[PDB]
Amino acid sequence: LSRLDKVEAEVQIDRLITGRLQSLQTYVTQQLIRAAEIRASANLAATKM
Amino acid sequence: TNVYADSFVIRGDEVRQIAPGQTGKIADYNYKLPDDFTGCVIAWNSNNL
Repeated sequence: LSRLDKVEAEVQIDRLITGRLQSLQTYVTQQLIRAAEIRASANLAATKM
Repeated sequence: TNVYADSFVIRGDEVRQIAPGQTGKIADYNYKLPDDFTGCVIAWNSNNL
């Protein structure tokens, strides 16, 4: 935003957003998958308990 | 639905300023195309008049 006039900077920030916004879905999807493992391990405990 | 036809006279060098989202004097302090403009820019010389 500082260097460039906005009209071009719009396209730039996309590559940040598209990159970052994607990079969340990567992280989120990992957590979902990883939690689903814990969710399975939790039942194993609750079964043993 | 409803069109706005607005016209003026500028110089043969500054007309490239006359692009929405750009800078330079005519688009800085004189006449401002918006950030989202679908209007057509029609430009010609009237040097003989």
